[PDB]
Amino acid sequence: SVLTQPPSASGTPGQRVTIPCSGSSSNIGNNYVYWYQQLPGTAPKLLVYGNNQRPSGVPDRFSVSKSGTSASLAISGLRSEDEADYYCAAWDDGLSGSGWVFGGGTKLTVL
Amino acid sequence: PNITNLCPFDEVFNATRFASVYAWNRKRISNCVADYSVLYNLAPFFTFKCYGVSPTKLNDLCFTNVYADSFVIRGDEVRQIAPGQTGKIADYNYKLPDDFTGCVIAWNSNNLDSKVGGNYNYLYRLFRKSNLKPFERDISTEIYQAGNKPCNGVAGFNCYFPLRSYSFRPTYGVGHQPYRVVVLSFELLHAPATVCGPKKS
Amino acid sequence: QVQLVQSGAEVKKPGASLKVSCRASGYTFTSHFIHWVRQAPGQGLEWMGIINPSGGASYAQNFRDRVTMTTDPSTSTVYMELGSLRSEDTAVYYCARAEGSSWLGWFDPWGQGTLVTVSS
Repeated sequence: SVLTQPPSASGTPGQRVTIPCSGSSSNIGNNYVYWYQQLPGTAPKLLVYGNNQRPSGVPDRFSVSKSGTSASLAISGLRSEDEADYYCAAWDDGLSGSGWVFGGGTKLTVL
Repeated sequence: PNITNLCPFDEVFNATRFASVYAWNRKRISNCVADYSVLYNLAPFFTFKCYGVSPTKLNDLCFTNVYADSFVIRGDEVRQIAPGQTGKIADYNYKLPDDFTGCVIAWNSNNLDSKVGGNYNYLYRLFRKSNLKPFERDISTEIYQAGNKPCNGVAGFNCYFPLRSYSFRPTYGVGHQPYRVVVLSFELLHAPATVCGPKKS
Repeated sequence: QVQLVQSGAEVKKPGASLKVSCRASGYTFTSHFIHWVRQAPGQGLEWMGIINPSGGASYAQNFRDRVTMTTDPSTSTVYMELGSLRSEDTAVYYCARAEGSSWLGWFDPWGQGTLVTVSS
């Protein structure tokens, strides 16, 4: 788990909350960053790919930015329907091996 | 008086398929202006290793003749392309002289070369009777024998096929990643100019 | 009508082998890769391997040397087998589709999930 995330995060409704994914040159420097959401008791889904676009059936509420060797997922207009873990993914090439390194997963809470 | 035109660097660098190590193809560049700025874009964080010309001031210099050599080799083996090195791939497939005035470009390319199923289309020689002189190419695939019994087109013990195959895969560490290498050779101040960048009167 | 169906599993024993199958329907089967992931309960996510729908496969270094998984374009089913289980490998296993090219994925479909428990 080379990817680093804050284990927990929380915010009040209507507040813009940022979830960071800080990596390195091998994993975030060269390739795209993908953001997935896992509700409790359900398989992971897709929220953001390619740093700009989003799939069908997903509101444009979530926003993504990428700077340097790190990425951020900002959730403007947070509501009660965002009680889920958020994972960042990026292909990583290393001296030992290579593959889809994931993140620790940030448990986001709404008050 | 002005050569104008455009050098076909985009064809050399971005070709669909590159040659194997033992059958590296040589291309000649002439009668065009060379713009060594698109080069920095490709493999930007990877370093150009130039051996007699400063990569920064390469723009203002006219070359008598430019030759480009392209191939695909394993990752950790790329250090063998430097002049004066010794090894399997620097003595049995492709050797540079210890007077080389040029510059070598290498970049990891594990996005289109390698495949999940395994890429066996790239080969390399392993057995040779003796060394090879600098800048030589051998395609002959006659069977090489090391024992006493002659080989009449056979295989097995004491009789081996000189060509082995790289086995490239996605989930391999850096070193088993397919690296595409292109080396440029050109000598200076010995002939009328043919290729160089911007110049006015 | 895109989905990746699997089958449930029960408890196991250390040192044994466990096999689960991923079946696809509603789209051209011999056109899309397959990714395998494992999620330990109360933990993150980690993927296992990438597979052609008809051909070979590649595996991650950590889960190498002890996973074997073939292809069968007869019922559009891909099987994976893990040998030499341990009590730390209790997790949930998912199979996901991918883009036809891969190497930059967007794992839109995911499997239902198989629960694997290893205890004595």
